[PDB]
Amino acid sequence: DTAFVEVVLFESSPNGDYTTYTTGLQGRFSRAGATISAEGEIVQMHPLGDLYEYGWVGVVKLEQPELDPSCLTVLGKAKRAVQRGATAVIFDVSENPDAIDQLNQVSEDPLKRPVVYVKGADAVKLMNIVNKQKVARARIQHR
Amino acid sequence: DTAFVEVVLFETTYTTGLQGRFSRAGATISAEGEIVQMHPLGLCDLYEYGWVGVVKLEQPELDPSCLTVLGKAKRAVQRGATAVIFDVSENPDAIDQLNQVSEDPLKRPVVYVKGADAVKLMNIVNKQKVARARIQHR
Repeated sequence: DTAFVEVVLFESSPNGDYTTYTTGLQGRFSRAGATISAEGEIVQMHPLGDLYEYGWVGVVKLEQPELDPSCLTVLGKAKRAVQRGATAVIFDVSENPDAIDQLNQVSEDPLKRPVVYVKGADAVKLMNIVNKQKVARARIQHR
Repeated sequence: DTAFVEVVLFETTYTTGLQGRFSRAGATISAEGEIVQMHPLGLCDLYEYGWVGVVKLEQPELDPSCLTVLGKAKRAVQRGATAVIFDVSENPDAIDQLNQVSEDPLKRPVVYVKGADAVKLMNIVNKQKVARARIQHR
């Protein structure tokens, strides 16, 4: 159920040595995808509708549905991301907390990759890193 | 302690599994990254952060490496590896070295494979790149 999200910042010396910095975060695995570990470069997704090498983690901030103009539901977004090569997808569901029920509903065919949600403190934390800059890596762990 | 290694291959996407073990040289955790062939002897190349290194160890008395098995694990992590996987078929003693009661375990997993599991891994590495590993602790 619980997904431990480790966000990695890293920098290299021009002699190829890396120093990594890590910051922890919690969400939940949803029934929309599998309960397994995942790891990849973070990509902030954008609503409207391959743009990236296979293996990315998609991060989506959802908006309040009454005001949401998007075509894709939360489940539509999870599906597309995986079709387009994501190894996992993390949704921020603070604006749309019905989205959890939607992601946890009985699944006609659940995706092979993790579909995780965060909210509260842990989302502000995520979106502060997703915005601040790219080149962050997400480790999604299942304990 | 068993480590489940799923390898993703491309041409569009398909999967194929195999098993090994988590050594005490590193942690017991999951990791995932593009596979990178590590040379059986290195130094004695810069990559993107987050690769999974994979190397076949030679018999130690035939091994010209500057780096011990541990040394290759630490160096791989320094150079941005998310995990390291050793085929230890030809060096059983590498197992005892990776399992030393260690004050100094790495935060990343340091896995080893052998027998047919390893033959399957190394064949993928020898052939050509565009492979990605996911290491799971079930």
